[PDB]
Amino acid sequence: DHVRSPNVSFDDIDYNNSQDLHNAQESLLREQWIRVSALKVCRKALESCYKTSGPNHYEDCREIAEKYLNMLPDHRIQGFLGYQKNDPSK
Amino acid sequence: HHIHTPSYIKPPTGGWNFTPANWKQNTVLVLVGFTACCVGLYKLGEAGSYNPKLKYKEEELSRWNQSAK
Amino acid sequence: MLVQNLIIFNIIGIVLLVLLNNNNNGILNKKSLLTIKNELKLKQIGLIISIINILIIIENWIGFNSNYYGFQNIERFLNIYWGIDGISLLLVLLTLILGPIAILSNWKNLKGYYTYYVISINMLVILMALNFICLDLVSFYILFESTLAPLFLLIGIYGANNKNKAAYYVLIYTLASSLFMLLSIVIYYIIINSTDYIYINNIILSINLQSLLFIGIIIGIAVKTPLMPVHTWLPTVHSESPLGGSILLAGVILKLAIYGVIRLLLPNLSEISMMFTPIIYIISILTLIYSSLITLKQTDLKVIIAYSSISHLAVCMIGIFANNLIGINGSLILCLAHGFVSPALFILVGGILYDRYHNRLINYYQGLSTFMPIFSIYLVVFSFCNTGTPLSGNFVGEFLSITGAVIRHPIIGSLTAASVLLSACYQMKLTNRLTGSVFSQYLHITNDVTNREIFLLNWLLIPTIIIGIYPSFVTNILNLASSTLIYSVLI
Amino acid sequence: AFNLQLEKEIRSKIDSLPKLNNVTNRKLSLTDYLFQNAANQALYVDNEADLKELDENENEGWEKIMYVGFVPTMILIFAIVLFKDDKSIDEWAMDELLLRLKEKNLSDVELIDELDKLSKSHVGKIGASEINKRDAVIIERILNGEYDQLSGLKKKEL
Amino acid sequence: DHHTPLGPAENIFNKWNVTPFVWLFATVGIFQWDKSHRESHDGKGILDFLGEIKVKESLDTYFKEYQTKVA
Amino acid sequence: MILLCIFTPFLGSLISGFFGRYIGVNSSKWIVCLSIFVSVVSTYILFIDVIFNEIEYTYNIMNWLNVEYLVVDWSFTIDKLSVSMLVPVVTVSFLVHLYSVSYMSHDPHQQRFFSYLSMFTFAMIVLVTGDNYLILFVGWEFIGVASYLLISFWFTRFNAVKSGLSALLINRFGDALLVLGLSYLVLVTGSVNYNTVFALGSYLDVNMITVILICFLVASMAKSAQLGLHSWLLLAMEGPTPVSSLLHAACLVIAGVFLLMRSSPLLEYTPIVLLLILWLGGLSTLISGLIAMVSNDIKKIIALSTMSQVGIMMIAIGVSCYNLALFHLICHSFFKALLFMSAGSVIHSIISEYQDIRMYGGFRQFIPLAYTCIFIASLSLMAIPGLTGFYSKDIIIESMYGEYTFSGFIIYWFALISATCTSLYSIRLIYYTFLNNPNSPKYIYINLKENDIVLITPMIILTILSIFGGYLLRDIYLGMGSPFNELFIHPNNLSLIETEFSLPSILKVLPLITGLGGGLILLLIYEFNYSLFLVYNNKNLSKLYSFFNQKIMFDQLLNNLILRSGLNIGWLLNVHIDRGILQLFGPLGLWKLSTFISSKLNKLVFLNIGFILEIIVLSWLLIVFKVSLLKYILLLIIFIIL
Ligand SMILES: CCCCCCCCCCCCCCCCCC(=O)OC[C@H](COP(=O)(O)OCCN)OC(=O)CCCCCCCCCCCCCCCCC
Ligand SMILES: CCCCCCCCCCCC(=O)OC[C@H](COP(=O)(O)OCC[N+](C)(C)C)OC(=O)CCCCCCCCCCC
Ligand SMILES: CCCCCCCCCCCC(=O)OC[C@H](COP(=O)(O)OCC[N+](C)(C)C)OC(=O)CCCCCCCCCCC
Ligand SMILES: CCCCCCCCCCCC(=O)OC[C@H](COP(=O)(O)OCC[N+](C)(C)C)OC(=O)CCCCCCCCCCC
Ligand SMILES: CCCCCCCCCCCC(=O)OC[C@H](COP(=O)(O)OCC[N+](C)(C)C)OC(=O)CCCCCCCCCCC
Repeated sequence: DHVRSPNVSFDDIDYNNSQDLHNAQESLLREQWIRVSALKVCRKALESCYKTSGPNHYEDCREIAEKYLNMLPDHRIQGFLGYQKNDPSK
Repeated sequence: HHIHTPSYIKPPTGGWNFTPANWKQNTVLVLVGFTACCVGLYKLGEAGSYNPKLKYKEEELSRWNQSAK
Repeated sequence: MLVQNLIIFNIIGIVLLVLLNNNNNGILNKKSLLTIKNELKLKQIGLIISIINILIIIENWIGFNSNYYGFQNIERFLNIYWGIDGISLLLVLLTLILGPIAILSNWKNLKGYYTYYVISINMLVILMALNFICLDLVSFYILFESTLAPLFLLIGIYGANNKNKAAYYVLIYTLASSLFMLLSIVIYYIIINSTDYIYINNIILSINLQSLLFIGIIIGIAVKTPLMPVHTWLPTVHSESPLGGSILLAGVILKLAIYGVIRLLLPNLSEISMMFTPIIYIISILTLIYSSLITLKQTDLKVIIAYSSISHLAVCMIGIFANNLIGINGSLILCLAHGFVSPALFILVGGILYDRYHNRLINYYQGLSTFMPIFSIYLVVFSFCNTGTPLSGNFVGEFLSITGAVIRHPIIGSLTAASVLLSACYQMKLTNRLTGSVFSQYLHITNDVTNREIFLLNWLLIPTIIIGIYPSFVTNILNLASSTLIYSVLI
Repeated sequence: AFNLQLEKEIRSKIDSLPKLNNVTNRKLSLTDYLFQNAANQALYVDNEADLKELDENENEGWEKIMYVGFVPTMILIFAIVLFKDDKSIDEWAMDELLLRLKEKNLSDVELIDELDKLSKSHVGKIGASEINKRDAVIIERILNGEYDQLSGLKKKEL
Repeated sequence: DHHTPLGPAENIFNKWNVTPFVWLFATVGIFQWDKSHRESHDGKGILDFLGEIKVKESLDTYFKEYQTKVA
Repeated sequence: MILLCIFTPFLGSLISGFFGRYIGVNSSKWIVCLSIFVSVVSTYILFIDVIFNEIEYTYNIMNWLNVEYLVVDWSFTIDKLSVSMLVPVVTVSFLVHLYSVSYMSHDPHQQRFFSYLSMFTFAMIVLVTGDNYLILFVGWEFIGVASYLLISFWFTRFNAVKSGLSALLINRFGDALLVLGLSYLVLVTGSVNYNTVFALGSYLDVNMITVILICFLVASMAKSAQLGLHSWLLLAMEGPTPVSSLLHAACLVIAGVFLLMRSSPLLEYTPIVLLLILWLGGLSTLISGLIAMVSNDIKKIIALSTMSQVGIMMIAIGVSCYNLALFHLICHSFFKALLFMSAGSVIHSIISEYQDIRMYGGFRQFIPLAYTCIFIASLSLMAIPGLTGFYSKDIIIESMYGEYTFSGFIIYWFALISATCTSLYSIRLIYYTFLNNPNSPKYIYINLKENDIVLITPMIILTILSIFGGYLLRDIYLGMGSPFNELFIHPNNLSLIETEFSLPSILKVLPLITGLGGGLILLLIYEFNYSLFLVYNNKNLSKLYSFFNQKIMFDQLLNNLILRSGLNIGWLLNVHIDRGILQLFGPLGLWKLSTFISSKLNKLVFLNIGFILEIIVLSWLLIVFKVSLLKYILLLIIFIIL
């Protein structure tokens, strides 16, 4: 039916086991589309708030717009090759 | 008047003052079709249209910011 | 069993068309039923087979999952692994559809040897289709150069006056360049001991060895898709090649290079792609600007469209090398959109006008809307589609590619917007001239568009509009697959 | 309908008026194109050719193939894209966010009440659209905080 | 007077005008057929019979079998 | 009632386009007029609900783009600003359609003219009803496609086929920048929806805001025929008069101003763009009013009149008084549409069908109805108090001095010159065609009559709206404190109070005093003292006349120096690159090198024992030499090839 995301961080696996490495790539992707969807819902509130408030949209939608701009830069598909082929700890 | 060779040139619009012999017969045949289409647009239009300022009341929005604050 | 069915069926079909025709050579004069009506009973078999190949992919389409990550329908045939993912599904689907239209385009404008022509078209279509469903660099190369053998002979046998000049150009430009890709494919086979996609996607190479591999592969790509300054072969080939060859060449073959970027560069040379991306933009944007100014000062009818295809293939490369889903998805949609509008233009220019008046000089023709109104209607519509009109599929590809470039590089990527203005100049100047002023005094009044020629245009126009109005038929499939190519670390 | 005796009638008419340029009952079958003897195959060429030599681009042989083979194929492509029960990845994510919202707020009755009223065709349409539905609580919960474990998939910092 | 005569009588329901509407009418009915068929079969569309999307569990086996051979 | 207002013209446009052959000519014109009439009624119903009862409509059809965060839907919202654009467009277009039934009665192609004419109306309706910037772009492009067909309608006329291409290409230059601006909207904000984007105006950086709106401004310059991109405006007269009666009143011309008005939430927080908008208007108003006074064509003068009157809407935007510009846009759609139709009836009435105003004279008694429509329109165009022009045009000029800035003061004189020039060339046009001694052959006058009732009905309807409409609709837009949040005016930019209170009495009458005095002074000189206006005597006055008559030479500078130069760059690439170095470094160059080398080699293959003996002995030197000297032998071996 609705198959879930097999949460597997790259740091737990050895890339030699190809079946595991596939899981860590798929899991990182499926957690990135959820963030984009949560961006759409957040922006779906900003549109409704802006219209209903009218002239008040600078105060009745202040936090919603502020959160949307804060989350915009990093709520987009980034891919797994960025974190698979890099180790941030070094 | 003159000859414009409309014998073989048969565009979708006729061209060079073209009017078919049975133009009255097809005239209502389109009014019947066109009027039905507009009725479809009025039935589709009213069913699906909405007011974007009334879908969400003011109380619901006044709490959304408190969640995202 | 897709590939196993696909190769075996065509191999069976090729033998069937070989047996029926070449049985009557013998010592006897060719009094035969099969060749009656210009080999009508041997053309129809060839047209049926190209339609059937479309039914083979559809059988495997209904099982395709749009949500599972990785290659699907993984099969081992001829000791080669064949797989289909989101990107390979639409390019195979597009390739097979252009099969029947390539055959049907040359249905009654050949002087002879229709059996040879039919088999050559099918072999080009199948080999192109098989090229998107391989799973190693070596097998990618084999189906990337096997097309030269039928393509070199098709142009020479069924060409225009300068076919000798063009037959060399297609054979040598695509071999003296793709060989530089063989070196880079071989280097992978030496240091990794396998060319399989999934095996080499996970291996990082030194900073220098990625550059040496990128150059060797970009050389074989910058030639296959005409990119300045090695673009000087396609306009000659398009002018001389037959209508079936021109449809397949700019419809599928030039899109192999866009797909070649997806398989050979982005995943396994991911770091060096970011280093080369500013270089690609300078090369691509100047290709867009020059190939649209050059088109202004052209004279030949089919050459004019040839340079038009180059500009809309520079937009694809700009979009695909963007490091975001917006650029990558639009680049792929534009390839699909350009897979129908570009073949359609060659039918109007080199398949209807040339097949009646037998000339390709833009000076003769003007005011064709006076006695060829149906030809003008499809001339104007396919002209506005080719320029990036919003209701067409070109716009969706051209908007997302331009927007995708701006996200990657907002400064130089802004120049990608020149495609919006430049594509309007050279294109409408052709459409304005061909449908303007009094009917030309050099052309006698002849038959208007026939049923066969109308059919091709209607079935090359509808997919373009459908993608333009509602591209979610295409975007939804690609969204998972296109998200894998992106390389970025955000902290 | 090969009718060899009728076939010689056509060639006879050619011989009746040998000069040139100064059919309704004609057909064949698939089995005729293969096993007919050279005597018959030789003659049918003559009758067919000089009938043409007497003289608007119709009956070219492609009509019964493209309209029967190719056109239904494109309809099938049209049918598949529109009516395939496939979740796109973005659509799958939209469903998943609600499911992860349902589990993490089992103490929130109003969210659970509204989720059950969100039909299969109302899942990804959360917004001020034509559809008449109550989803204000759903939007509020999503604005409250994140509902993903992405930071749990990256175990290393700078 | 201009005295321009009328042209030949035309059939507005000719072969080239009816077909576009037939494609339009066919799609709407099939769309409405599919709209109902989902509720009466729990969200499964009219193409339920021709096949179904393959599951992830089945496909991962082919990938694992194929990734062992390549290694 | 929303979906009926938008797509009805599209249905009417298609009926004549494809079924037109089967439904004749006369029965095909009235069906197209029928489809527009439905839309006119539906707009007023919406206008009643939207402006007065504050109800908004939105019909979301289906999604269009779903690429990650970027979502764009085929939706069409109808809010207050949208309806205030539907009133000029849909109402005039019906009158243009009603006018065109009897104007184009003699044209052999009538089933095709009304197919594009209504398609134009639908293309504009989509523009002013899209609820995201991309749907606006779908409409924005299709004004050009519809205009390209209509301007080049008579495709057998060379000056008209070329004129369509000029109108299509210059707009694409504007559309090239609009696409770039749309991209920066997706980059900075992530969406192109009006709701999402406008809600962020106060939180986005100025430079990012400036970059987008500069692109919108360049896009608008092409459509509103402002300075630097106004060559296409006058070249568009090659189309039929109804085309000019529709494009230059409530259509393609005005579409630049609407885009800038829609972007008021973004435009406010960038003072630098509002300065550029203000200065384009002042120059375009000043220049057009000067060119119009020495032009000698009835349609060129009116065409130049629109460019001056559109520029007045630009300066009203530059002072953040968006309400004034929108109101003057609605008014101008009626006393400028009426001018074209009446002028299109003067040309039709005369049997020689001249268009030069120097072949007219003494027509007032012969065609008094067409004169009366022009005279009422001309006074309204001159902003005479009491008429629609006064309630809209004067207040914009009032506020040029009402901002009390240096830039505001300079543009005030440019407006004031154009306010007077509007009063000067308007009198010139009427005097040259209605109060002058006859120039045409006497045979024309004994056949110079009026037209039928169908051609007369629209002009009377527009004539009434050119008197009363400005007064009735003033308080909706220009009222004090009227709620019009669809157009954002920042609190620091509300200078409407100072404009209506701090202007001395002299300014409130100055445009009229110079307009009435200047017109009468010119009227006497034209009548009793015409010897002065033969400009061939004073070489300074001959050079001046020949300068503005050629439209500031901008047509000559654009054609001879940019298009001619631009085409030459394409020739240089074709010669020195495409057929040049890339052919020397290609098949032609490599044929020479191969022929050179293969010529040297074929000499070596010749049966000789002594020849093959020396090379065998020569190769023994490879063993002797230290292998550090291989590169030198390689260099020498190449030398011997030569
Ligand atoms: C030139 C030759 C003629 C051939 C080409 C003619 C032009 C093509 C016209 C049709 C274009 C094909 C697109 C129609 C197919 C319907 C697309 C669709 O799937 O709609 C999706 C919509 C929302 O998606 P979802 O919630 O996921 O539900 C679908 C699940 N199966 O689900 C729905 O609710 C269905 C909504 C159907 C809406 C009716 C379709 C309206 C199409 C006309 C308006 C196009 C948009 C407006 C553009 C006009 C110019 C501004
Ligand atoms: C929002 C998007 C809406 C799109 C739908 C618009 C419906 C209108 C279609 C009517 C077609 C028509 O009339 O073309 C057919 C007519 C026929 O000739 P005629 O002019 O009647 O004169 C007839 C006398 N001849 C024979 C001397 C011409 O013209 C032509 O062959 C003129 C050539 C240019 C046609 C350009 C068509 C562009 C279509 C739209 C491109 C996007
Ligand atoms: C997809 C996998 C395909 C694999 C099988 C390929 C079979 C090839 C045909 C063999 C039979 C044959 O040579 O026959 C010749 C056939 C048919 O000639 P015809 O015009 O009917 O002869 C009629 C003669 N009259 C007129 C006198 C009666 O023409 C061909 O040469 C076309 C196909 C091959 C062209 C290019 C070959 C080079 C291939 C290089 C590596 C790909
Ligand atoms: C009342 C409800 C509305 C009525 C209108 C419905 C009309 C349906 C079609 C009937 C007429 C017909 O099929 O014309 C099709 C025409 C005419 O060519 P033909 O048909 O081959 O005839 C000529 C051949 N002859 C001589 C053998 C008879 O082809 C075309 O070039 C169509 C060009 C398409 C232009 C628009 C493209 C879409 C872009 C915009 C997307 C939004
Ligand atoms: C690194 C980037 C790689 C790009 C692709 C390679 C360059 C393109 C060359 C195509 C030439 C062609 O096609 O040869 C065609 C040409 C000439 O043409 P023709 O038919 O005689 O017409 C001309 C007729 N005249 C001259 C009588 C008027 O023949 C030759 O000169 C044959 C020798 C070709 C040498 C190929 C060397 C390749 C080296 C590549 C590595 C640097």
